[PDB]
Amino acid sequence: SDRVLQLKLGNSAIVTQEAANYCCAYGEWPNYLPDHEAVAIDKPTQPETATDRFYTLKSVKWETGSTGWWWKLPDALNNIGMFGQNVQHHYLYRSGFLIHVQCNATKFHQGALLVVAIPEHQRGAHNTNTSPGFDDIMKGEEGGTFNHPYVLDDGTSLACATIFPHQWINLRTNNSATIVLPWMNAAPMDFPLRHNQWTLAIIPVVPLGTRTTSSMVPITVSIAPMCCEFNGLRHAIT
Amino acid sequence: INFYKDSYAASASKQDFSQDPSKFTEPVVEGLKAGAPVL
Amino acid sequence: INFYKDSYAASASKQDFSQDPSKFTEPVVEGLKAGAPVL
Amino acid sequence: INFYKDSYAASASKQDFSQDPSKFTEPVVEGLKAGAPVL
Amino acid sequence: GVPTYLLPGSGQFLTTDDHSSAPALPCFNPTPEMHIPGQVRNMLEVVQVESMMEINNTESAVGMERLKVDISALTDVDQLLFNIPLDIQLDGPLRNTLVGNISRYYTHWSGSLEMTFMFCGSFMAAGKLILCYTPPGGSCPTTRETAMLGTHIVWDFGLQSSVTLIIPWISGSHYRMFNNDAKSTNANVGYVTCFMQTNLIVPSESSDTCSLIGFIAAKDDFSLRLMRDSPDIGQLDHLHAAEAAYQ
Amino acid sequence: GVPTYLLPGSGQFLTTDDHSSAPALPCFNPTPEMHIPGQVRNMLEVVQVESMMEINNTESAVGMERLKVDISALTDVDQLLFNIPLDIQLDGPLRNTLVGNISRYYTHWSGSLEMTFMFCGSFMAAGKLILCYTPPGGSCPTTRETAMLGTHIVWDFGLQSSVTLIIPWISGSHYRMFNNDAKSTNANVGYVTCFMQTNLIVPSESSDTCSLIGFIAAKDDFSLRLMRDSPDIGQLDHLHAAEAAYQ
Amino acid sequence: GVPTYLLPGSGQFLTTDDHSSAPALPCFNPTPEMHIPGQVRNMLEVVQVE
Amino acid sequence: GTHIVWDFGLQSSVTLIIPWISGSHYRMFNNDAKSTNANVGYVTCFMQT
Amino acid sequence: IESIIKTATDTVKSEINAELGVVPSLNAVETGATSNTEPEEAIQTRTVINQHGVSETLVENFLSRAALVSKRSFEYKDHTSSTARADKNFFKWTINTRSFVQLRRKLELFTYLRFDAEITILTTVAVNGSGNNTYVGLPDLTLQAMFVPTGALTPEKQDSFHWQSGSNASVFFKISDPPARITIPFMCINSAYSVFYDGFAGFEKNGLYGINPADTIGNLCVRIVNEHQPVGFTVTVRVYMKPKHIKAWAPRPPRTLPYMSIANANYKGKERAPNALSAIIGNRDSVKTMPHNIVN
Amino acid sequence: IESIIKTATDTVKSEINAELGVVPSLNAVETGATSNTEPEEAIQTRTVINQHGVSETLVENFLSRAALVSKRSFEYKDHTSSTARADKNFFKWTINTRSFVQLRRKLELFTYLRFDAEITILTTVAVNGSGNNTYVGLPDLTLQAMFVPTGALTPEKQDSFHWQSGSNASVFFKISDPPARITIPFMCINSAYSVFYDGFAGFEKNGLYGINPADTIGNLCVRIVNEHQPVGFTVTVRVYMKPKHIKAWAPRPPRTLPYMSIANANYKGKERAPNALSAIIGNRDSVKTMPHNIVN
Repeated sequence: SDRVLQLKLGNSAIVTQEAANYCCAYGEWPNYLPDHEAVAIDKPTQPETATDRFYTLKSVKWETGSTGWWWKLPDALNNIGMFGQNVQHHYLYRSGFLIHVQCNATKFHQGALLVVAIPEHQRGAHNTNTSPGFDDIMKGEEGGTFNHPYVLDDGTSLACATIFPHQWINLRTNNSATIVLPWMNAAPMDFPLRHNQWTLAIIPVVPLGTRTTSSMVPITVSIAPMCCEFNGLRHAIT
Repeated sequence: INFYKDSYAASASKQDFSQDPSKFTEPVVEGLKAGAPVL
Repeated sequence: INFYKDSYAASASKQDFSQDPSKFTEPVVEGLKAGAPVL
Repeated sequence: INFYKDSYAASASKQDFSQDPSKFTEPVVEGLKAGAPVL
Repeated sequence: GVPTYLLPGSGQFLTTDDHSSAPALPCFNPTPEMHIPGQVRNMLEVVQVESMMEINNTESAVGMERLKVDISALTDVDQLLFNIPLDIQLDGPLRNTLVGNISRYYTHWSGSLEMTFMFCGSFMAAGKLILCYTPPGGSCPTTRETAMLGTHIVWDFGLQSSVTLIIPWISGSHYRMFNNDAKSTNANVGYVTCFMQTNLIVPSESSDTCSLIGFIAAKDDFSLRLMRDSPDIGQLDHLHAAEAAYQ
Repeated sequence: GVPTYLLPGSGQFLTTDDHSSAPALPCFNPTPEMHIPGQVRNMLEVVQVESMMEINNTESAVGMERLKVDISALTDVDQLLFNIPLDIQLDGPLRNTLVGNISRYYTHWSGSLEMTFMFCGSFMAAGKLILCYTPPGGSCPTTRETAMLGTHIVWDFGLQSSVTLIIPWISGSHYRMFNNDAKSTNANVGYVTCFMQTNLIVPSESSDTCSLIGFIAAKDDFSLRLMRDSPDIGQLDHLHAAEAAYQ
Repeated sequence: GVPTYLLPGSGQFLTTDDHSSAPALPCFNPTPEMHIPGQVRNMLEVVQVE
Repeated sequence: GTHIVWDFGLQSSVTLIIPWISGSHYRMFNNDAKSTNANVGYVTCFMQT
Repeated sequence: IESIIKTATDTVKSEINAELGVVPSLNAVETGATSNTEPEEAIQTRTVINQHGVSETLVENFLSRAALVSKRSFEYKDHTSSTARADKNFFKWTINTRSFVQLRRKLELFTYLRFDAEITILTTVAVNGSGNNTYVGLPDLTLQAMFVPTGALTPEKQDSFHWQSGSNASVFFKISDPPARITIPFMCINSAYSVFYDGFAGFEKNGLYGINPADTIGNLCVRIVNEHQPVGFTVTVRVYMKPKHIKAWAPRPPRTLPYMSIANANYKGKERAPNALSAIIGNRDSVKTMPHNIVN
Repeated sequence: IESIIKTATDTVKSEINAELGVVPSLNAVETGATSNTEPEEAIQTRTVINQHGVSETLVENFLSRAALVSKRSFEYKDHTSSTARADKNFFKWTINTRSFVQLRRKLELFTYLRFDAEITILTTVAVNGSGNNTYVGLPDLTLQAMFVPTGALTPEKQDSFHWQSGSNASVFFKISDPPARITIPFMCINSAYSVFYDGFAGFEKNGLYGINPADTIGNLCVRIVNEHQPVGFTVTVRVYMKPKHIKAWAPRPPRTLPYMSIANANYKGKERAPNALSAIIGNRDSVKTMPHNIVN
């Protein structure tokens, strides 16, 4: 019942037979911007199925010495499909997300991944007074890896990261995690190329281990923008 | 005592006892019934 | 709080929200209908 | 005059004239009738 | 008496305070009010009046010449004529206008603007222009095919000599801030560009160069916050005859 | 006028006072409120969220390794696996948690706690543990036969991968105090211990060592009093670029 | 504002005065009262004990 | 394009629907496989993990 | 039309328009009217409920801020050997709002103004330099500020009998006290002050142009009541004025070139742009040059 | 579920449970939910009427405490020979809540904050050392604190005309007075301050990371109004900020490693535990070692 789940958005569908419920961030569901909160007066474009669909990123390899991975939204999707085109052709963007993380193994494997969505994950640099640069933050589709996951790369604690919307992938229990993110920002809309509302982090708290024959164990991320809308149409930046 | 004309000049407001911890403790679509297995 | 006997001693009066911008924006004898040509 | 928001900030309370000296003067299970021998 | 205690801030002089104060002239009867035309009760009434833009803010343009833009016949199609920067905070063509001057007394602004262009060529002069507002994020368009993708109006010269391009309030935040960083995401508004749509075509006896006058105003969705000393005026010494007031 | 007299405390600046004060920006209109997810109105909402315990706070455990406890198959019965100290005031496995971090801003605390343990071994791994809370007064139990006399839960590994041990509020006084004397009768809460109930049994192809992750949270009977400066942060000098704010 | 004037005795600290004063710990919740035997409310109760 | 992510499990089979997406009411079974009235697209399968 | 406006206007959603004979984007500047083109008629808009307040741009809030109008420093000492022009423990000031440019420009944004003036007097003291080469302390002096109407008799010395102030309003205040404050009513003989006056205030032809004495609030005579100490001090008095209960008429183009004198609107301009006589706005390379172009 | 909570919850007595198919002590951490196991389901409890209040942990009470945000010491003297970098009888401070770690950490417990800021200014003065080798007394100076919005023109000297403050809010206060106090409203262009900002505030790629100027309250320019005395003094100004009318969103893991800079969240950690990069909690000998074991 709570272990099987089908997600269908646009022309895309995902089925999992080993889910563990799914998390709605702060008990909220994505929605379009209402008139009593709107600021931009131009009529927005709402592509619906053209942009509200699952985009699958490149898989990463779960290794013994893996420290963790992160992707920043909407930066990771800003050059992908019709969502990327609408982002490039518009000054203002607004949407939620539906994140589905996939990682399967055998019943002889062990391991635990914390899959956490951090709002405004302002990263810090290690052992220097210089702030992180543009290239350190904006990794796009490929994402980045945690330098010090123990402190979430920002001087805080990984132990308290459960205060953020999150799930676990415990290999003996489940093979996927699902998180629904509403619009999370101080402003009703934002310039998608210079600010990231959310950061998806996957951290191997319990390392992958087995004594059976070793196989490549990938982790795959599928993200579906939800209730997309764009304002301020102009020429493409790209 | 607030004789100022701007409402933001007023003293602190310490009377909002409303809470909703479930938005952080149980942010799941399917509520978990007490006693029954979660999965 | 104004215990003075002269009314001009009172604090500022910041409650006059009435406007008539047309006396500067449209000071013409014939009003201009929206959409229709002016001349 | 107490404009503070915490009740413990108030002035002293000197209006509690209730007494029960018998809890110290006659803490016996059997009350002693006046005039009659105690034992 | 009443027991009291003084709070922090007692005795201070705050220039923006609002209290009653002792009348120095008791029983004074001020002159009776008489109706005077042109009463103004909110400065937003003033910014809704359009005033001339100084688009031609270049060397070799002296005085009144800076208030008009000269257009001539061209032999290449889709040519750029001029552009106008966005910031009503920094120095530029919008600075010395009613809206700009009043807004520079404040720090935060919101709402839509309107730019009205009047063609001042001869009656026999004909032509079509395209006026484009480009929301921020990229470089100012230099070609018509790029600029026309943004908000735009195609203007045909005729009996109605003036056209209006609305710069709608398109912002991520409720307000933009009049800060000194023109490239900040909380300040930049975009660009305005003007291109030939067809050409300026005049007969032999008409002037071969015709002038446009640009005006800017705020709409009634415009608002301002956080008053501040205007950077448009200042002094480094006492003015002449100021000392004579003490003699 | 009104006759008055100043009380003691007049003119003082108390950092915890609550009074109105002069608005520096009259007629300022703040930005309209907009719904934002995740509003928090009482810090007790935060402490009810479970966070990872640092049970493996030992040398040779670096970073994330301190957040998990490794369990292996044993050849002796009823063996002790680990123990957890009580004080959410002193440094320990409970210190760097949501409940611990928030509570260390206060001095008095009351209410029940919950410790949830998640088994992170393979599916084929099986085993039973016993988790015991011992109310204070004596030494921490070192044998199962002693620890099982206190509050305890016997946990069987299975489809439900996590178990919860409730540390009920068992105290002589209404509150315990976050003092520096860990052995004080007003501070000590007891001990938590974990013993093998049967054994950790895995097949050959499964990993022979399996990890547990421990979490702690406060129940809704939890409360805090007497706010104080947190000992978890401090500075001996100005931070970098703090001087630049004055340039 | 209100016109006022200070009386003699303003600013003095009288050890037997009775006024409210600023709470140093806002929103503090004292421990609930519990019945305790032997409450005394007037010292004259004590002097009646031989 | 249109896709389904399939997780192996107790339900051993998955279904991918190829919906009728055509400019015309019918496609024709002609010998020109690259004709605009015949081509339907492609089906591909990739490793997800 | 006259109406009560408390917030910025809302936006209504709009659709495609292809109507013959309707051109809302076209206007006629020649009539002198501002274009009435609405955003709904220029582009396709959405519905926006605008809650932005307009109270901070009220004329009252715009002008009712205490601004410095006078600053006078003078020596508090024995002035037996002082020159004639020196302020001998007292000074006189003809009240005017034209000496400090911020308040002056704000007031000159309007043609006519009617308001009462809240006056705040702030005093500071320092031990004199070039006299004694030592610091001993600052006295808590008592000062007297007397309002003398324009043209009337003003005191000629610190201990002049004119300071008896039988009818003139006088305020006595200490340096240790909070700054003194009094409200002067709207005292013009007309219904409003003339911020600008295109005329001569005399029946002959030698009068001052642009100066109407009916708009001069009056004269402030400020003295130190205390007799001089054996050592000298420097006393600085600052007078701040805040208009209130304000009515304003006929807004005007703002001042652009720097002010030259308090007695007229004479102009010279800066040497080069910005705010030069031949160029108010700073120059750019050409009309096709974007000064702060975003280049990535 | 949303509800009004004024006290800690009560406990109900519970009996023996031996029910098949009911395991309240078992949970599934993987779902991300916190365990819902109640004490009644884990042990046999009694009935307890809990009267413990929860008001002191209200976010308003948690944050509405005056905390030091700025401390600046400068020389009050004749600065003719003073260097360029010295504060010549005045200073400027870009307002920020990141210089003092207690308030900074408390604020950074949240992602978004909306509040008004009560500002209290406390001034102290001392006679200068290394100047005169004597004590004469402390003057009761008058200071001016002017609020200048972020990026706007700030005074360049003590007697600069910018201090006329035609429109900027200015407060004049004496050292002998109680500390000055003013409330600054919530002035963000957004509906809430961004305590953390994962982005760049410029349209080019050279902007500052994590620094949104829309969250900068403004600039405080503080000067001594009095002209300098023949001797020098050291004046220290402390600015305290107290949030009020607070709304908070998205709580965050508390800062553990020591702060490094006010401009970023860079971390180094202590040399060894506690609060080291590799070890936050202080070490014990083993997981079986009880640090403060009671031994009798």
